[PDB]
Amino acid sequence: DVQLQESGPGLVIPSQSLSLTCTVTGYSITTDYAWNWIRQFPGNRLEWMGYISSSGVTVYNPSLKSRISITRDTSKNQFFLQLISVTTEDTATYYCARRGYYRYDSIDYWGQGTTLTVSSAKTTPPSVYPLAPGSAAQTNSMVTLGCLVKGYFPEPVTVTWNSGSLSSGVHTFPAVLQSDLYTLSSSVTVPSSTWPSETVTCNVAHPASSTKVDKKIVPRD
Amino acid sequence: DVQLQESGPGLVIPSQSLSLTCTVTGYSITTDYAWNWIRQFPGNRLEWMGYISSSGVTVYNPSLKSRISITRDTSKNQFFLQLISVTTEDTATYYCARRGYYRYDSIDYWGQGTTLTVSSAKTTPPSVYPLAPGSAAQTNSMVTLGCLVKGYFPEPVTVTWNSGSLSSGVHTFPAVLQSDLYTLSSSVTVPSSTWPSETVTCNVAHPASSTKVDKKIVPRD
Amino acid sequence: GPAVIECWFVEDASGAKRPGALLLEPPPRPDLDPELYLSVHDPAGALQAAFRRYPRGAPAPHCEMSRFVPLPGAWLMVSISSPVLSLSSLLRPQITMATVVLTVLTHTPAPRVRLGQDALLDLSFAYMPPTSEAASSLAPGPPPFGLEWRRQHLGKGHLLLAATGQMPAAQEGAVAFAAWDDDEPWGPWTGNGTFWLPRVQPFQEGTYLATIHLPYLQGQVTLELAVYKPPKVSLMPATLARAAPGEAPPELLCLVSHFYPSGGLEVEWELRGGRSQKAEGQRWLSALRHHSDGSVSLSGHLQPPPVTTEQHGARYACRIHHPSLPASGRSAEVTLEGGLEVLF
Amino acid sequence: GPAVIECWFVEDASGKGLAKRPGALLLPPPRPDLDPELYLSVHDPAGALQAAFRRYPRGAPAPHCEMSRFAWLMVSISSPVLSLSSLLRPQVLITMATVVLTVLTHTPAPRVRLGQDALLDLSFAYMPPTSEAASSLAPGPPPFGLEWRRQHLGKGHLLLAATPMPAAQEGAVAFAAWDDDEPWGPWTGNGTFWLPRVQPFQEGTYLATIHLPYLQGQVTLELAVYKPPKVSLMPATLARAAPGEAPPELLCLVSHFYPSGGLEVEWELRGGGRSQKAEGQRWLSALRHHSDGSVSLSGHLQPPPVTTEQHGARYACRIHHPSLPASGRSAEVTLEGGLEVLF
Amino acid sequence: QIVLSQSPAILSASPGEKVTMTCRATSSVSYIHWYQQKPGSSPKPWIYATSSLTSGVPVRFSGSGSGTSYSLTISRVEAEDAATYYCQQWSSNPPTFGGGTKLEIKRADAAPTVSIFPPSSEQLTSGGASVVCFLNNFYPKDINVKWKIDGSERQNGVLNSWTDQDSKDSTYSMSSTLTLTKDEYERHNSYTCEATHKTSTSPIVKSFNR
Amino acid sequence: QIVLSQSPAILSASPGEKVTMTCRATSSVSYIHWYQQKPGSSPKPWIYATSSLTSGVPVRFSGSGSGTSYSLTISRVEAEDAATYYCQQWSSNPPTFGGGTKLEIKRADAAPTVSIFPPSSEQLTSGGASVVCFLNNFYPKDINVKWKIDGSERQNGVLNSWTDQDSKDSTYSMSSTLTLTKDEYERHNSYTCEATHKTSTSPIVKSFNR
Ligand SMILES: *[C@@H]1O[C@H](CO)[C@@H](O)[C@H](O)[C@H]1NC(C)=O
Ligand SMILES: *[C@@H]1O[C@H](CO)[C@@H](O)[C@H](O)[C@H]1NC(C)=O
Repeated sequence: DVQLQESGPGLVIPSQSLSLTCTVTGYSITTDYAWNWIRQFPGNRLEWMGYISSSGVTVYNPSLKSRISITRDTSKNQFFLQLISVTTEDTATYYCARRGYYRYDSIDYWGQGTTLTVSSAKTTPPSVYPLAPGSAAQTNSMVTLGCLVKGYFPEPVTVTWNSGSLSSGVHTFPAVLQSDLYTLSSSVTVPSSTWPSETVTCNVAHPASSTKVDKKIVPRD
Repeated sequence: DVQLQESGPGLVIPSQSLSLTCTVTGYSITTDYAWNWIRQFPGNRLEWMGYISSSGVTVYNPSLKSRISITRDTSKNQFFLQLISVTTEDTATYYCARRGYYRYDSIDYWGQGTTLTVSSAKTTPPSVYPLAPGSAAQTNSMVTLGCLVKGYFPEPVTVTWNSGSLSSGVHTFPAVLQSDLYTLSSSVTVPSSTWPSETVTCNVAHPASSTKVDKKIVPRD
Repeated sequence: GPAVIECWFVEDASGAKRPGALLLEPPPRPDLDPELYLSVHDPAGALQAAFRRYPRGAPAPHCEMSRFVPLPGAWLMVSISSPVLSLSSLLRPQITMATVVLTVLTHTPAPRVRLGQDALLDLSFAYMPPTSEAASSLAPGPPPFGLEWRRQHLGKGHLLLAATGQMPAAQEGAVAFAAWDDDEPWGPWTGNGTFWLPRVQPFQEGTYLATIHLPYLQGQVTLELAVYKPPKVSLMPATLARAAPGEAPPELLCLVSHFYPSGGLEVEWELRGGRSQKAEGQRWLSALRHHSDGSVSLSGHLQPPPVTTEQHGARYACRIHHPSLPASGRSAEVTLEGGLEVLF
Repeated sequence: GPAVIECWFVEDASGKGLAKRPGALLLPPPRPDLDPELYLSVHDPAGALQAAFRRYPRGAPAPHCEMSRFAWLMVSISSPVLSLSSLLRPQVLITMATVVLTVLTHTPAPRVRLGQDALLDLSFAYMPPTSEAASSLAPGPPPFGLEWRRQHLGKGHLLLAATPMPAAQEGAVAFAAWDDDEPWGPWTGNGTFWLPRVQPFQEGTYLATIHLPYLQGQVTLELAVYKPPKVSLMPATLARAAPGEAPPELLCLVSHFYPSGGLEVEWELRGGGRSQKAEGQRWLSALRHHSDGSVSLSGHLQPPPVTTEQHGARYACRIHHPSLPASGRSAEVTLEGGLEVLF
Repeated sequence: QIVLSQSPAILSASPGEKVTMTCRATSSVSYIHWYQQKPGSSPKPWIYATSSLTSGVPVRFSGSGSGTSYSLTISRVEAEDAATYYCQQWSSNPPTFGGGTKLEIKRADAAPTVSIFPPSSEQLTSGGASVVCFLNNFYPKDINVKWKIDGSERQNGVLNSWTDQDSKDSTYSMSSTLTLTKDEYERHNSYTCEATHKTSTSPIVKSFNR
Repeated sequence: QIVLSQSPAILSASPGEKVTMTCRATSSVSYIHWYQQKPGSSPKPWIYATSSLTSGVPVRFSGSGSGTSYSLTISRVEAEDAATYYCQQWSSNPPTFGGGTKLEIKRADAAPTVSIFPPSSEQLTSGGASVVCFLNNFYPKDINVKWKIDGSERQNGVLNSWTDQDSKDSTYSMSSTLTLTKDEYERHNSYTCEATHKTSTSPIVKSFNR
């Protein structure tokens, strides 16, 4: 299956050093296939960074050589990315990926990616608020609900309705910046017969600050 | 003081090999600087071929490495260019040139250039015809004369009037290629009071055919 | 900055020192012989830019020349030391004029890192190759270089990191970064070199020698890494283990926890009400308790006079000054509210 | 070109003659007459061995092909069109193999005219193992060496080489370069050899060697030189004899040709009719060696006295040589005027 | 450094047209590989070796090109193909990518389903009050949302987000959010979320505080 | 392979004007060198190290630039400056040149002086006859030549060429050559050389067959 898993803090202070980690399973990083690091800036501009080559031997982008160091842990099947003296221009989505040793070989396997921003920050957990329609609202045979998420910074947030049981009719909007806090909202549409009775709860997780809360939508008397 | 002079055959049969030589005076090719070969295609597109260094080391354009060879002869203070298995696309004027070993160095000395043609050829010597004013001319205070050089292959053929004595009022027009033959004309302008007196000779030389003919411009009968 | 640098030439094979000048019709000054009075030519630009970026009106930096001998014409090595920068340069002659071949520079020779944080040593370098190198080079370009980092243990050299085809040694989690600024075929080349040390402990402070290995050339710079840590200060009273109240005179203990430099730590006692006033009573300091994380701790003991009614609501305080603290120091206090019956 | 190649797997060691068994190269039909170890399904990622068969001339015969133990297998394919050498690595049943190195020439038997320049052209393709890319910081095509040697009983004679040129003999120049310098994949390159003004002493067998790290590729070329002779006919006589005693005797001069063997002179009398091979005593002179290696030769013929019926006819010597067309060259002198009086 | 340039940048197509984007390199390149990336997920390997499909990619995709010019073709576009495609080479030392080419799907114009929401009880206990407004499933991407409180469109305290494009509906969605202070929230009674679309004129939805 | 690009293909200017030509690189380079090339001559080194003038270059020339954008400036265009200028870098393995920038010089319009010449007596002996017409010293470049054999126009067998310009006159010259065969030349008598310029209309010069 040869999967890859990025692991990072998501937040780093300027002029400090970041350390990312890629854990691969179902394949050993010492047999073949150079293991790379690729980041995507805001605006969707890919940039290759470097790789460790199954037997050590690091090869880097010439523009980053004075700032990049890639290592690997043979015992744990992990390899790492290190960037020194980061700046606001370094915030991006970082991917680790596999690539063969021949010209017809492509970057055949990618990780899920970790968001990483660089700011003065002070990471804050979010505050999840339910969203129910008004008591004097017109009745349609399909009601829509949601839960507002605000008060958090680091970078990413996840929203899952009914722990993934509600997949269709779900709309999760991107976040916006107010001062130093992010804010996004999620939407779910469900038949009117299946509400009051039977749950519909808004599960929200948020790493970095390490929080995961649930919010039940109900009243609005 | 320091000069470069290219030489060699102006015509080469396709699939054969050309060989040019550069002779340099006022400076030895063993002391310093690189000694280069630059060619200019029809269309004024410069292209760097390679160089030989002051130690005999050679560096080539990656697009020509399988087809080029630059040598040198320190006894005659010459370095040579050898292009193997030439084609029609190799037709250009070739320059030898000098450049230092540092990034702020420019190509500070060039040669005069040597025209090189590649085709099935069949060299022919030109036919120089005088161009005299008509019998019913207004003969004002300005007598324009000329000569027509028609019927030659390899492109060159320089043209002078009175062997440099007639320098002003001269217009040497470029040659046009009809079929496999070239043809050009030259124009010279002298006052009407000094053509029936003194001589106005048209000097033509074709180096590839080894001819150097002179044509005295005489009035018609 | 300045266009001229005074200096002295020493003979390493001793068993002296002559004057000399370095010019970065010139100014004559015939107090030097044309053998130590050098007019420098820096086409790489690393030497001229150093004194161009020099602080305006700063004192003159220390300098010394030596006779360098390349080993696996003449050569003059110039070492310049200053609180602004540390520099090593190689010069080749032909006032006698000379050209600069190799230059190693750092603008932070005294980096001060906070305990437990990451230290970042920075240097740069510039190399101007002779024509013999470009003429002999198949596919010319920047030469390969080595970058080693050592820490002097007051009588022993200890290698930490080395930018490398695999013969390095990485100790204490350190990493080295090094890169030319471009891979152009010609001209002088400039490059960056940095040294990252994680979670610095006071056993890693001292002299750091950074060495640049060019194929036939050497460069060396020195850095003085120093560590600091601010103390955590607290103030609490009472005394002894199973002793009755008042058996011993009332005691105030100002405890300082986890500060490294272990020197120049001054403890002071004040009483703030009725305006402020320096505290009265017997006072002394405990003995240092050395920890494992490098830092230390201390206790200051104060026996004050009995608590009068006029000092109700007034508070006792211990103020502290230390190089790891600003001019105001750090303070701790205890207010005489429900705890004045102990000291009275 | 052909879709399958029949070959022979040869063995040595025993010294009792080359032992050989059948074998084929499939660029899968069942082959019973071939053991499964000799039936190879070749995989050519560099595409040199495969392309040489796709560009093979249509209707051309099957080229000779033999594999030998280098389980490294070395394939040697020979034909008047191409000489190929390939190295295969292993990993009904069919043993799978992969082409690692392929060195190939399309001029195995070049024929050059005396005085002209010879151009020996080869090409090569290299498929590296993953262990080479995995250990290359700043990776790319490896540096190689390309040496040129002319073989003859006596000593190995290296003429030119790719710069690691520390050779350069007889004015020869070597040309070699990868097709690109891309970091990955298999690489391809060319290797040409130039010989200026080829003289007869430069004839022989030429061996081209590719010098890759822990790898060796080799092909052989057979350079041959020729020179069409100049033919002429004229009356002539002996020098150190009695005045007027020797018979007329014609002279056929064969001037400046190199391949001394295979040249025969023949006489005719073109006008009964024209078809009439000349009668009389004939012989051949010795070879006149020139400084350029070519030779010359004289033909003689003592014909019978010319009658009044042979008037208008003419004698002629036909020259045949491998460097000549099937009709050969012919020179004739006419029996009219003063020649009828001499003959 | 070889630079790759993708020409169409963005290209629109109805479900059923043949489309083609191009990737032009500055230098010769042996192979160019393509990657399909939808928003929020990593780029998927789409085709390698110029023209070889990666397992799982529909056969309606195809790659072509040589030397310095390449292309990617969809015989008939599909709603599930709405994403950005990147071409990549590794013929020089630093492998590069193209700027991408987004494939926007054309679709019949559809009106949005709007719905407003009052602030939560846990939010008022904190001190703030945010009223949200969802506009779901409309195709014409351009749309204005005006927060009229008894008339005036109140600003300086509002923010809205957008959905890229649905892989099945081929539609868009918006989410306007007006953040207020509690002192200014309970002092008013009207809260209206006005829309603006190319399908009708007016469509409003409101909620009364009382 | 770094590729240089020059902004205008041809820059037209008048004597005394300050004009700027630019050169843009795909990748960053340290220095850019400029060369002046008049036609039929060798490219002369004009500016080295981005801003330094070669020994002999007039002080009215100046260069600037950094990274990937460089420029060449003439503080005062003069007639002898008419040439083609190339920028050159050597930061990669193959040093490349720009496409060139031809500096054409605007000038007051000038009428040409026409001159016709009959075939040479030595030419008729071979078997051919060429009638030559010369158009000398005109600036507006674009010119038309109508050949009138006796009366009708000859639209076949006409070849001509131009000069590139002039370092002193800033004008141009043209040479039309109506070539014929000796058998198809004696059949007609009059031969007129007509010109058409933007100065005046129709200067005609003709010759009468003996
Ligand atoms: C490292 O290189 C960059 C760009 O080449 C430069 O801006 C920076 O000043 C260098 N570092 C130091 C410490 O000079
Ligand atoms: C190598 O030889 C082949 C033979 O046809 C030719 O096509 C190819 O262009 C050559 N390579 C180079 C770099 O010229």
